[PDB]
Amino acid sequence: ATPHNSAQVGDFAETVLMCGDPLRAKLIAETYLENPKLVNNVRGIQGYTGTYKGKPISVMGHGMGLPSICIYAEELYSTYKVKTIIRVGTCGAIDMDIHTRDIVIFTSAGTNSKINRIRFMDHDYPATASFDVVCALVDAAKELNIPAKVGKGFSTDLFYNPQTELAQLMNKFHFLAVEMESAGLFPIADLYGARAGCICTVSDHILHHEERQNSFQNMMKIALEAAIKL
Amino acid sequence: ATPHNSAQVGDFAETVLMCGDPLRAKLIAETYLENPKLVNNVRGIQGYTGTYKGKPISVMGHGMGLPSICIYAEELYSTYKVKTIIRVGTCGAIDMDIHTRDIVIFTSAGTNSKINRIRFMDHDYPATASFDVVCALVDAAKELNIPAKVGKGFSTDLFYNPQTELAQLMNKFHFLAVEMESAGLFPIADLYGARAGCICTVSDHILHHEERQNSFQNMMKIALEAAIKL
Amino acid sequence: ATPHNSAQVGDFAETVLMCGDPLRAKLIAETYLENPKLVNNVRGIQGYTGTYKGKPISVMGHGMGLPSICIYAEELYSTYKVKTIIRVGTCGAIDMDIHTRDIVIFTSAGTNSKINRIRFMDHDYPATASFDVVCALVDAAKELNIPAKVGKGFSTDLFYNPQTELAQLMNKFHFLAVEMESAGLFPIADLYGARAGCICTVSDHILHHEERQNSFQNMMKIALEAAIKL
Amino acid sequence: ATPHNSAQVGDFAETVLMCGDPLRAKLIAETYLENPKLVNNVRGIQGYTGTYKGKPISVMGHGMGLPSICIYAEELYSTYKVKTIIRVGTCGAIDMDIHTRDIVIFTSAGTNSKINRIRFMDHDYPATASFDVVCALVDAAKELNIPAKVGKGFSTDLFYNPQTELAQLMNKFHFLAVEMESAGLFPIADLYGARAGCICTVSDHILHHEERQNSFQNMMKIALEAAIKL
Amino acid sequence: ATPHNSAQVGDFAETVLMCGDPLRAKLIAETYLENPKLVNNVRGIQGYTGTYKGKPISVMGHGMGLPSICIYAEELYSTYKVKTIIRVGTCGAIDMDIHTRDIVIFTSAGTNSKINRIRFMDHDYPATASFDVVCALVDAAKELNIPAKVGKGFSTDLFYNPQTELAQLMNKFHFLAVEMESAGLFPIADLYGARAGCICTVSDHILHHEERQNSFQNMMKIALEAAIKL
Amino acid sequence: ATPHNSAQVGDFAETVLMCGDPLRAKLIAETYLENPKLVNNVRGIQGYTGTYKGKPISVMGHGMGLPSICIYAEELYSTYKVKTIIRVGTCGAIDMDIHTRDIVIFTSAGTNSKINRIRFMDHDYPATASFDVVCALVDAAKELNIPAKVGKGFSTDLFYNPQTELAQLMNKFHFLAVEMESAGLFPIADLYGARAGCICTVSDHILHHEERQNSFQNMMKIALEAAIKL
Ligand SMILES: O=c1[nH]cnc2c1ncn2[C@H]1C[C@H](O)[C@@H](CO)O1
Ligand SMILES: O=c1[nH]cnc2c1ncn2[C@H]1C[C@H](O)[C@@H](CO)O1
Ligand SMILES: O=c1[nH]cnc2c1ncn2[C@H]1C[C@H](O)[C@@H](CO)O1
Ligand SMILES: O=c1[nH]cnc2c1ncn2[C@H]1C[C@H](O)[C@@H](CO)O1
Ligand SMILES: O=c1[nH]cnc2c1ncn2[C@H]1C[C@H](O)[C@@H](CO)O1
Ligand SMILES: O=c1[nH]cnc2c1ncn2[C@H]1C[C@H](O)[C@@H](CO)O1
Repeated sequence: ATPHNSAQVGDFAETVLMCGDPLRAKLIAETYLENPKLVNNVRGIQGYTGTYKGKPISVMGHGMGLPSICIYAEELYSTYKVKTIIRVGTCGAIDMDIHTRDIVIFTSAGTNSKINRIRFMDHDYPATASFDVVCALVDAAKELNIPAKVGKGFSTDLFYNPQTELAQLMNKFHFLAVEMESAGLFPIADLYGARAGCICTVSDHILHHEERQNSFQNMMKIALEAAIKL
Repeated sequence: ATPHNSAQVGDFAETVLMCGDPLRAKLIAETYLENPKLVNNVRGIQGYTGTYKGKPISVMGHGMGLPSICIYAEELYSTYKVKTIIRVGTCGAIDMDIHTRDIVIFTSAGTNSKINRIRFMDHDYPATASFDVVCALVDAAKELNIPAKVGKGFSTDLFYNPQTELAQLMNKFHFLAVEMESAGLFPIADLYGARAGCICTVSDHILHHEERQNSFQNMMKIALEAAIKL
Repeated sequence: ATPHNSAQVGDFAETVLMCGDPLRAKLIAETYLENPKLVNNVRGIQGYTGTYKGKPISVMGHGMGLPSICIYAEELYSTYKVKTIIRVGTCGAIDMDIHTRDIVIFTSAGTNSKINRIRFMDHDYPATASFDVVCALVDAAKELNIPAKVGKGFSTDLFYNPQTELAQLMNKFHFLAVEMESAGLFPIADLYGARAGCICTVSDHILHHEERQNSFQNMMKIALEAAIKL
Repeated sequence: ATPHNSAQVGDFAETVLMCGDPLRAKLIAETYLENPKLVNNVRGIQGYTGTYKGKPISVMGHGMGLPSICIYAEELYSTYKVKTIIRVGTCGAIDMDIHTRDIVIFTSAGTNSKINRIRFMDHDYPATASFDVVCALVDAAKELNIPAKVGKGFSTDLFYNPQTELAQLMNKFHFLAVEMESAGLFPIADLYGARAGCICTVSDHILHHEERQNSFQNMMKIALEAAIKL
Repeated sequence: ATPHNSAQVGDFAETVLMCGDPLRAKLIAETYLENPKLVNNVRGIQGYTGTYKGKPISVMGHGMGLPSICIYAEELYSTYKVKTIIRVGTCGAIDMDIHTRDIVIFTSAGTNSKINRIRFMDHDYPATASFDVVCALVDAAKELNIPAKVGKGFSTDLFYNPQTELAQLMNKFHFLAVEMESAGLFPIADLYGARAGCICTVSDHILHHEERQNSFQNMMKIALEAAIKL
Repeated sequence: ATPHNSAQVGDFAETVLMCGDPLRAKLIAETYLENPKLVNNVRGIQGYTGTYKGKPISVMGHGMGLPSICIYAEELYSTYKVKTIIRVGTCGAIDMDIHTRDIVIFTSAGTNSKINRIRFMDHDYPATASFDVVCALVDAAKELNIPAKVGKGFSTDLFYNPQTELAQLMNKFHFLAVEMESAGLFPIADLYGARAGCICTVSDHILHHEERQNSFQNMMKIALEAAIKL
């Protein structure tokens, strides 16, 4: 159907969970979904569709970086008529009060990318997560009683950031963590009148040096339960 | 104490409601607060402090524009040790599905201002409202059962915007309304580890031409009740 | 007539003096004008119109910041057919050779705002004061024999500026003082084929720590006399 | 060794061919290399190392987008001491004189990304391919007598570009094709005193609508032969 | 003494008139100066020094463009201790009310160059002509009774401007004419605590199609007389 | 024919060598060309046309800076139907491994100018030298067996650069030298479907302090021989 997806309209559920690592998306499909079927593996992206508690749901990788997730997200909403995309994954803590293994739910994401300025006449677009998804993710966290921090995320274009002062500036403004897709995902969902959200498990801290499965599995429970709520 | 506030530390409540119109802040203090006392009138800003349901609360004008509310907000958090600032006021609808008299709760605010780029090393800062305040405002709206739309706001530097195409671009991305302070307020609260939020009543629509008291009074109920919740 | 002015065309004189502080504009109207009449008090802006030496003249507040004065200035030229706007007020000295209580006449104003780049296809717009107004202000200063410094001003969006190095950079380039409106005012006057100028009394120095009525009253004499000359 | 590579220093050859599609890198390793060994499959990236005409050589995917290839390229030069990286892949024709199935060798790449401005104090960095690699690629093309077009490439952050006029602007300036990594790759090689180049087969034209294996296999011959020359 | 000037400190007068055309500077030195001596001809720049009404004065070419005049102006103030530089020359009318052969005195100059943003922390620097020089030029014009228009100039980096809409935008904001140096000259003078100004004769109109010696000679009279006044 | 060229179509050869210094272009015409004829001296630009080894060739100055060479280059390609322009001249070494008297051939040029962003919708245009000209220049260097360094150049708008850190940043990225025109020249050639290149002799090093005729004459041999090859 598309240059990056061999599946046809209907092969994907209206709700898709996406992580950067394709092997992780496969693991997720084999571990949490019932009767998972590979609906798209163009570029080894591992796109699956199965069911969770009887409801249809798809999991697929989205590569690293805004440009990558932008291709997939726009194709999903536009062609496969997906309604909700929840980015699930890892991130790097910024805030001194955030620690490795913590789970973070993004209210929004800042970025050093130029993409949003391009789509928004060179102004400040607030890459905001859909309030419905933020609420579903937080309620799930409350119902499951899993501690989660809610706040600003930062989607960097530079994993290895030359601007070494940025980290501290972000800590001062209390950005929770850093990943590489949210800022791109959120605006695309707005454009298509759809929904997007993000939840991550801190795999490491960037301002200092600091069982990792429990954290990840807990995050998955939240994302999955929130998917059912939506 | 400051160049724009004659009051002393302690004269302001930890929660302050702010609107652009100083005469409106006076009206609010005389109408909803018990035993309101003028604590600051430098520049006729009408800063009052009284009580709502027994709890301390202050209301004060903040002028129009990011530069203005930036002066007041930073002085409040920094010097008067304020903890929560809720901007209450009017705005201009953008989205075709938003109508005059609707009440809007900002999850965040975009802007054509350069302020945030200055504070954030020329990158994209997501001026996001404090999740606590967004939730308090939404719960209040639910408890009072007052219909309210939650979503992106836009803080413009140009009430009379030369870029006439922007309005439609914003409608496409589904920005709810336009005001002139939120984008400045939110980041300052982050810097001080404090909280900020915004709720507005649409006084007019910018994409087409379309009792106004009820809407305003309803918005006030939400803001006041949410203040108690925080 | 407008969202920020209740007055009707003709209520304002062709020459309007504006300061940020509305209470100051009221003081000015009561102190220097004969038979002052409140023609607009929307948002407590204190818009008055009286006469000076028999000629019609109006005084009105303009709030703090480019966004604010932009609303008022554009409405004045456009709707109320005003011809000349002279910003009168206070500012913060930058140049080491400028001292508190000095009077400064802006030839132009630089800015960290994005407004002019928005109106000028992202290029460098030289926010220049109208030569007629600069001359009238300087002749008035010469005729009254009141020492006044003429030169560059700077309109900041950030009263509390994060970029602490800027102050010294500006001293090196010899910017006289800092305020928050001139850069916005001047271009709007150009667009409407009208005139704008600015004169301020240094209320404090930003690079070091350093009767204030005389300075202010002297500035008023210059502005008033210059208004008659125009 | 790194967050995206499980291999150890020495597992990679000093010359690495990279394409976006991981399944393509696997195909390449199985088709053109002798005794290929999987040295890194973190995130299913398919990193192989075998030999071509007796010389060591590695092939690995790099995902789509500058942010992605930036992570891999910097890790390769920095940690695995790689010396030459040749991006091999597909692209979209821009120039009216370029047709589907044509092979293009980039002299350099333009971009709408902000990455290089971040690394280069907000100025214009000319993402240029290493002259050694351009020459090796062109000589290989001449020796094999395979028609190839040499010129400017463009690395976009937006596969689905909102700025629809850009395509024509690029045709006017004669940009050959569009991909999503070169502009990021080239500067990183400069920083590490290493080499980078790019050769692509046009899989489609973006300005109009227009056996594909021959073109791809021919491109591979050029890249492989050029690798031996370096 | 410098890479672009063979003269030594003292060879130049404290006041230097500069035009783009070196042959014009030679003509000026031979026509208006008494006992002109070639003090610098590096790059055929035609730097002369003679006397006007007994006072020392130098004339020298400055090439076309901000980068060019920036080299010369900075060397003059810095090394040759020059105090005043008056750019004399031609320009292209923008404003519909300005006609070919009109004489224009710049109060300031806007620009599409990036130079000033580089020197001014990426903010808006108002390239303003020294008030002393503007006054001297205008008084000279009044005393000689030669009609001259005073206002904004524009220093373009692109004589052949791709942005064809800019011309009309500038007419709307009432920019008088276009040249290629003023915006660069003015800030350099500020930095050195020196003075700079500009006066030009419109050689053509850019918005429509419309003895040229009289205009030029009149401009020279003004510049020369103003030089004596300074 | 043009505002800067008195010559008529046909007076210029299809290949033109340009240097900043007009006196240098004259020297070149008198030293290396047979029967040189002055075809254009507007602004003392010294435009000559003669023959080298029987083939027509022109030499002309282009002033200093992108704005200057942009005027000349565009007029040459557009009006005088020139096909190839080779900038010949001096530059300042950046890279620690480059020494005074070295000859450098630009593959491309970076810049702090805004010109290319203006012509390229505010994106990153890679000012790249025409591959044909780079090859001709390098082959000539090889055939003449004259050591020459090939790589990135940098065209600055500020000979006296305020950003003192830039020099080191450029050394880190291995920019060879600095001049003031290449970045402007290359894109113009692309637009006209013509060719441009650059070769310079390092006249000094900017990072430290370090017969100059031999170097210059050698560079000329390369440029001249390369002209014949094209
Ligand atoms: O610390 C991090 N910085 C940037 N990205 C991170 C970090 N931790 C996890 N990620 C995510 C972003 C990409 O999807 C990938 C980069 O390793 O994994
Ligand atoms: O439509 C609007 N555009 C911009 N600002 C608006 C609009 N409606 C209300 N406001 C707010 C922003 C300022 O505080 C003031 C401008 O009239 O009132
Ligand atoms: O020092 C100053 N910085 C910025 N603005 C100033 C300063 N002094 C006076 N002002 C003016 C600008 C605004 O109108 C208001 C800010 O206090 O008063
Ligand atoms: O036409 C294209 N536009 C952008 N990227 C392209 C095009 N054709 C191939 N590519 C490359 C860039 C990415 O690596 C991926 C996008 O499909 O494949
Ligand atoms: O119309 C014009 N546009 C740009 N520059 C102009 C114009 N008229 C005169 N000039 C000046 C600027 C340069 O010094 C040179 C360009 O021809 O002469
Ligand atoms: O070191 C240099 N910096 C900038 N430009 C240079 C340098 N060396 C030579 N040039 C060239 C650029 C201009 O054409 C002129 C400046 O002196 O000569």
